[PDB]
Order: sequence, then C-alpha cells, then structure tokens
Amino acid sequence: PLSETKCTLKSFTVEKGIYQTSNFRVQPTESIVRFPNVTNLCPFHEVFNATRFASVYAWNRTRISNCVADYSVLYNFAPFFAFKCYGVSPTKLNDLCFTN
Amino acid sequence: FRSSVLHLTQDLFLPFFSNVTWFHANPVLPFNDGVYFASTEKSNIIRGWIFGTTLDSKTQSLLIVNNATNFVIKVCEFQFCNDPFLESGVYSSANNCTFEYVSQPFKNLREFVFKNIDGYFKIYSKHTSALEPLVDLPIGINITRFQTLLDYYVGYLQPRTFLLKYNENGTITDAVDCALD
Amino acid sequence: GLTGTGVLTKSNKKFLPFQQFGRDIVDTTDAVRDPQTLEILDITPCSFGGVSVITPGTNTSNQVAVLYQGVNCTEVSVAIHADQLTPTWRVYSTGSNVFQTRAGCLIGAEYVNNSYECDIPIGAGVCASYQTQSQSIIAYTMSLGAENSVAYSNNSIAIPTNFTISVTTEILPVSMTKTSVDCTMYICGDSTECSNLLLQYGSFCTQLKRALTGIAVEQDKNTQEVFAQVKQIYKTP
Amino acid sequence: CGDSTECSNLLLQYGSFCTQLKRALTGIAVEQDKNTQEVFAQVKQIYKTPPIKYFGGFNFSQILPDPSKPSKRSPIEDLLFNKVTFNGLTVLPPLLTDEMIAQYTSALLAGTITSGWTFGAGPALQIPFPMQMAYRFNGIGVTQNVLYENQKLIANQFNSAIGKIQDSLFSTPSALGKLQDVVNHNAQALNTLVKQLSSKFGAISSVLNDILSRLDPPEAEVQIDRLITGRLQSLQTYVTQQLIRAAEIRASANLAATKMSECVLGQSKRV
Amino acid sequence: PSALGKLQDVVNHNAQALNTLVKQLSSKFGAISSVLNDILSRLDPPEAEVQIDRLITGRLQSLQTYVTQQLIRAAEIRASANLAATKMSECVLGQSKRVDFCGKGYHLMSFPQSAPHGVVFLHVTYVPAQEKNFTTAPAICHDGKAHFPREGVFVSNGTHWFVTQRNFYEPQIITTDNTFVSGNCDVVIGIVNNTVYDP
Amino acid sequence: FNGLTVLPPLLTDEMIAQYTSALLAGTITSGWTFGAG
Repeated sequence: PLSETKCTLKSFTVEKGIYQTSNFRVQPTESIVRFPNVTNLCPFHEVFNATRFASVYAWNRTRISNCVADYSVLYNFAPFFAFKCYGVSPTKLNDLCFTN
Repeated sequence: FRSSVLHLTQDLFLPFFSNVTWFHANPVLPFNDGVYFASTEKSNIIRGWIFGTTLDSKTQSLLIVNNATNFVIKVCEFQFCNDPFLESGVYSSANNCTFEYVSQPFKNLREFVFKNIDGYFKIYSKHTSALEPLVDLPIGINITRFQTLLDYYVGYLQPRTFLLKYNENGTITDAVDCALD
Repeated sequence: GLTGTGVLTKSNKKFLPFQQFGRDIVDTTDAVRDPQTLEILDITPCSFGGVSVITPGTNTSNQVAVLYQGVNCTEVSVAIHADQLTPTWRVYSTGSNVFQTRAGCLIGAEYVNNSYECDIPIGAGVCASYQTQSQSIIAYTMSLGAENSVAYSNNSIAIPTNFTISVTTEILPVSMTKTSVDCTMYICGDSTECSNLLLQYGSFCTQLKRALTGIAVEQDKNTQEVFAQVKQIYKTP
Repeated sequence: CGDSTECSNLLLQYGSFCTQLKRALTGIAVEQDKNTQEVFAQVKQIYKTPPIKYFGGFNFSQILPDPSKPSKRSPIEDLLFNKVTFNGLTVLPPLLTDEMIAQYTSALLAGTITSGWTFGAGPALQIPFPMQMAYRFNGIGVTQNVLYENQKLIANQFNSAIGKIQDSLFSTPSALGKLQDVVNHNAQALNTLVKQLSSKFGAISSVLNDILSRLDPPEAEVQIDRLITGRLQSLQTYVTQQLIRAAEIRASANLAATKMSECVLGQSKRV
Repeated sequence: PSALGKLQDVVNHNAQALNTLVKQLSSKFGAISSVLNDILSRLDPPEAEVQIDRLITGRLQSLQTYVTQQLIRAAEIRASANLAATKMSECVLGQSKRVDFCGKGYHLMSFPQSAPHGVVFLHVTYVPAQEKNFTTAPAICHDGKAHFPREGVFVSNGTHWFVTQRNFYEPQIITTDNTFVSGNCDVVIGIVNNTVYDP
Repeated sequence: FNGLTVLPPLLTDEMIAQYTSALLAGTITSGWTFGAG
C-alpha cells in the first residue's frame, strides 16, 4: 500500500498522516438461475404416436400453441428419426420462442 | 408489495363522485377504456358478459359464463340471433374456435373491472375495499362495445392520479384523488 | 428475468398470494419469491467500503497500517482466506494484531490501555502514534487533558503576587490572485469554423468576463479597506 | 456505471472530475471536525466539582451531570437528546464522541462555578459564589450591598427560573426545529440523488441493470454517454449544494465560538 | 516553517486550479481525438459539426465549474478580509475589552506586520502568576454598622486584616476612605467584627 | 498559456510597507489619539 499512496500523491516522499487510496469489494463466487419448474404442460408426442400419419394426398395440418417446446421426447422413443432442418440450426433452436 | 409508504400512481381509475348509470333486473353499451360493473342482488340471475366489435359472427368475440361451481371462458365467433338469454341458449353457431381457456374453481357486493391494453385482458373482483387481479388472458381481440346477458351499474374509467397508502401487512387502506378539491 | 447480486437470507415478510417481489422507498429490490418453493427471501448488498493507509513518515520508517472503513473483521478474514477481495495485495494477513473499532477494523497495530495525546486521528475517539514501546505503531484512546481540582471553600480566596508579559501571533489572509479568460482562444483556438458555432450558445462569455472583472475589482478593495485606514504618513524621530 | 467494465472505459475520457469531487468532500469533512474543535476545545484543564454542593442557596442540580444514569449528562441534556431525533454512499463517524463533549461541558461549568472569569485569562483561582455575584452586580451599575441584603430572594428567583426552563422545553416540541431542519435537508439530498438513478436521459431504459447487461449490439455507446452525463450532472449539483451549505455552517460555527468566548468566560457589555 | 501554511494553501489551490483547467484540454468527450489541433486542421468531411460541439460543451462546463469555484473562494476571502479589517481597527487603534479577541489574556497593545497576501499581528497580554491562599470576609462591623469595601476585597494573613486589589497583592490599612457604611450588622450573612481607622 | 492572464495588483509591496511603518509610528508616538482625531 505504500507504493499505492506514493502513486496517489505522485511523489517519492510522504509526510505522516492518513490517506485514502481505493475501495474494496467482495466478488461473487458462483451463479444461480431460478426459472419456472416441473409444473409444465405440453402435448407434442401426439403427432408421433399414431398409426394413420395423414396420408400424403390427405395431409392434415395441426397447429401447436401454448406449450413448452422440449425436443427430448423423440429420444425416449426409437431414435430411428432423422433431424434434418433447412435454414434453422438444431442447436440455436432450443433457446427460441415461437407463437404458432 | 410496498410496506408502510405512500406511492403516487397514475393509471386508469374511476374518479370519485362521478356520474353512474343505474339499471333494473338491453341495448349495446360502448367500451371506453374499461367499464366498471357492480351488483348486489342476492341469488343473481345475470351471469355472463359479451365482448366484441360487430357481434354477428364476423370477428373473434369474447364470451364468459359464471356459476357457483366453476368459471369457464370461451373466445370464438359466436353467432347471436336477436338477443342473448340464459346449452345453446345464448348462441346459435360457431366457426374458427381455436382459443379456449378455463379458470380455477372455488348484504354482499360483487364488483368487476375490465381492461384491454397491450393485447391483454385482465379482470378484477372482490366479494364482501381494493380489487385483486383474478385471471389474465393473452388474447388479442379488438373489443369495441360491451353487452351483458341475464340492478347493475355501469361506469367508465379515466386517467387520473391517485395516492395509495400501504400498511405493514401490505394492503391498501385509503386513497386520495387529485381533483375536485 | 430479475438479475442482480447479493446475499439471500430468510425474512419475516408476509407477502400476498399474488405478489412476486418487493421494493422499498427508494425503489430498490430487497425481496423476491422462489417459483419452486414459494418462500420469502431478502436481498442484501455485498460488503464494500473504502481503504485508508496510516503512515508515520517515509523519513522515519517504512511500516504502515490498513484501515477498512465500515466493515466487520469477521468478513475480512473470510475475504482474505478465499480469493474474493478486490485489492490483490495481502501483506498484513499473517499477523496476530487485529483490533475492531467503531469505524472499521484496523490491521497493522496493537491497542493499549493507556491514554495519551492524539497524534493521528483515526475516528470515534481513537488515534494512533509511533512510539518506542522495538519501535512500532500503537492505537489508543485520546485524552482531553489533565484533571485539576479547585479547593472551593466558604472563606477561601486566591490573589496573585507576580505577573508576566506574553506575545502571540496570528495570520489571516487578505486577498488572492487575479485571472482573466478570453473564452475564444481556449475553446476553439485560432479557428474560424469553430468560432461561428459558438455564437449560437448565447452570452456565457460575457457573464464569465463580468464575474472575473468583479472578482478582480473586489480583490483591490479588500486590501484598500485594510491597509488604507489612515490619511497621513507619520515618521519616527 | 456500477460493476461494469465497458462503461468504466468510457468514463476515463471525461477527465478528473472525480478527483475534484473527492477533494471537496474531504475538505468539507475536515472542516466539519475543525468547527467542533474550535468551539468545544477552548480549555486545556479538566476541572471537577467538589463533593459537597452548597453555594449559598443556588441549586445547579439540573445542569450538573447525574452519576446515577449511565449517560453522564444533565437532565436538560437528556431531554434535548430525547426530543431531537447504498451504492457508493458512506457516512463517516465524527472524531469526538458525545461523552467527550459532555466532559468538556462539565469542565466548563465547573470552571465557571468555581473560578468565574479567572480561568480564561490565566490560572484558575478560588472565590465563593455570593462574592462572585457581588462583583458582577457592580459591572452593571448596582451596588454590592443589594445582593448581601436580598441573597435569599435572588436565589429563590434563580431556582424558579431554572425550573421553568424544563416546563418550557418539555411542552413545546418545535423549539429545536433549527437543528432538525439541517438533518432533514441532509437526508432529502441523498434520497433525491439515489432516486435520480431510476431515470432515463434519452435512452431506451431508465434502470441501470436493464441495459448494462442486456444490450447485444456494441452501438450503445451513444446511449451509455447520455446516462453518464446525466449521472455526472447530479453529482455536480449535489457537490455545489454541499459547498454552499458549508459556508453557512462555518458562519454559524464561528458565531457560536465567539459567543462561547464572550458570554461564558466573562461579562459582556454589548447590547 | 509550517507556521504560515494558511497563506501557502491559497497559492497552492490557485495554482492547482489553473493546472487542472489547462489539463482538461487534452481530453476527448466522445470524439475521435482529444487534442484540439488534431481534428480542427485534419477533418476533411464537413459533416463533423457534432465532433466540435461535444468539445465545445465539455470545455464550457469546465469553465463554468472553475468560475463557480472562484466565486466561492472570493466570498471566503471577503469574509476573511472583513475579519482582518475589524481586528486592525479594534486591536491596533485602541485597547479592547473583548475576551480572546486581541490575544490570550488582558490585552495591552498590538503591532501589525505586512505579509504576502496576508497580515500578522503581535498581541501583548498580561498573565498573573504566583498566587497564594488567604481568608476573606464579605464586610466588617465597627459600631454596629456594616462597612463594605469601595474598591478591592478584604483579606487576612492569619492575625490582621487588610484590603487589596484583585489583580495584585498590596495590603493596606482599612480606613474610612476605603469603605462606606450601608445597613446594620444584622442582615449580612457571614460578617466578621474588626476595627476601622478614622484619621 | 491558452488565454490565461494574471493581472498585477494596484498597490506594490513598498506602499504596504510604508503604510505599516506609518501605523507603527502613529502607535508608538501617539497611542490611541491618532485614530479619533
């Protein structure tokens, strides 16, 4: 601290007394995130666990809203699916928010 | 949740000592930035309200039904024949019904305050004072008029400034307006 | 979405079933709610303050002392043990001389039970000095003087028999220097394009010049009303 | 800025205003201690009262310290003490505690009741209180025999007038509003300064923890500059107001120091 | 050497203010450069008016701050000069009776001395010393009448009684020229009996 | 510098010394009579 006092006074000599130099702060240790929890609701596996998968000539459109998009229900089933996307990345999609 | 402090709030409130309209126990009533509703009739028959802009099954309207067992909300283009009455006793047809909700089930006063701002729809209520929020609706319909179905009162809100007082427990005790004196 | 930093402890606040967070008079967040447990937790800011250095003079010694203003040493010990303190220099840590005052914690000196005259004011009636005790730095409580008891009675009186002549000094300032500013060479400086832009700001230069002229005029009357009290010049025989 | 590194680099270009602010605050802090030093430290000896208290009929029990209560103060001092009630802001404790001021006051009272005016212009002598009042009676044009003839009446009147002061200062709570106004003015400025942080000066948000941690694009330098200027102006205004009030505080302290020397340590003839 | 620091602090402050004011010129307030002679002679595009406006505002603020500080110091110096002018008129051109105003003790005379941006006073005071204890009495009775001292106080060395002044020990014989009669010997509390001389 | 000028005082040090000498002479030769007539 003597060198800090010399730098604050900009001199090599210093008389007797008390001098303020800087401040002290306690730094954080770890991070904590507190978000919504297990109480959720999203039916999304209904368009995967069926038999009549909307025959090509009579394809059916199903809007899915008011849900929490969790792309982990396909791994619980057979992993024989292929996650081929166009224009969107499967990694930056997990942290997005869509309407319909 | 303030604690023992006086906060100055500027929002849409009901001005003190205003002109209210008294009815008995049905024309179209305008919806000007919220409508105040109150009823103290024991064994009330009037149960439900209608919100919309054309009310002829051409635009997404709002309809709610209240009873002593639950509270359901159905938002769609309900077609009315001549007048609502209180089951297909209030509407006749339905089309493009993609949104539906439901609420939690559970002298005497019964107050209600409606508001539609920023694409949200919230309603306050209290039974016997301050009104607490009950349920918010993320629906983005364009409400223009107001209509009821069956001794109720109708009042309009205005952007006035008020001073609220909070006690230790965090409840509103008194309020003071900023006009008329 | 609510971000911040602090210490989370349990409080006795009783929130309402539709409240999420709490604010105080100065509108700062001090209480939140857990979306998982629904409990009452209070937020307190982490420790901070200033640092002061006490030195007896570079020509006498090279030993100093550190003072942490407004903090308990129990937290300072934890912040020194774990690398969580902002000042990276920790030289006064391996010492059994730690004292707690009402203005903070002092590290680098020892407290004595004797009273002396205050030399370097620390705070809360505590001063420090540099005595030979092996010379070191000591801390003590400042004294007000020496106790004197007057012999009061019903028929007692004191009359002096001798006297003395004393001479004292006193220094008082009278005036100061005089300065003038152009406001043109200082702002733009030998520039024509910048000078055309200053004309839009008004007459601040006029006010500055008037204030400086008034100060310069007052500095002369200050001396005139002090040294010109006589009208004639007297000479000694 | 507040716990921020990007905003701290933009502040280094504005110069050394922080140094001037700290110097002004340190000067004010030193002046606030020297004001009390030049008022309550005019004596060098600590005089004490004798065990027996008989001064010819004058009762000073309401102004002398009471050894029963832990706080070594007089009942009037106790009444006066009982009737008078962040993010970079720190309050510094005073140098002299209340007990030292009480000891100074007790020493002044002892030197006044035991010596009178001799301890202020040299060594302290001893003189009885009636003979001391007889000499003060001559300082206004009244002969000394009036006191020797009406000592009992004068003592009764003095004891009644001293007792009336407690009732006069106990039923009126607004008698010491001058000291409360200073505390109120000092407390309101800090609250205003801490409230000024929740305002915007041409930016998208007012709170500091809303844009200093969420703004993605680096083009927010012009937005941070507005907040920097707005928060520097408030500090400058606060320092200016403090420097303005310091002059009135110094003037009041000088007037009090002059009165302490001209009314307590002697008898004045100024009307 | 540090006895005259009051006059040195003013010079130090006045020198530091100008140094800070001239140092403020080498700073940028949101521009591409800090020095004035770097953009005022090299800016090719004429759309840099805001770059000069920022510096103009930043320098005007410093000028206003300097002027405010000088205005405050001027009032402080005016108060000090008024106090000095009052002291020069009260302690030098006469003998004052104000306690602790023209020195510590009984003031006699003062001498002024010229100093750079100041003035020095040399106060001459009177301080007693070598006090002794005696026995005093309020008054005396001779023929049933109370005799009060005109100027002084009644003292006794143990056997005899004398009268002297309160500022110097000089015993004198109590005569009718030093006392006056007022009242009887039954009203004074703590009175003593003695003899009064009548030439 | 860059527009900073220091103005000299009106009275020189010799005039202040003469005033001080006149005050001292009037004090040592008259006392308190030279200030009231």
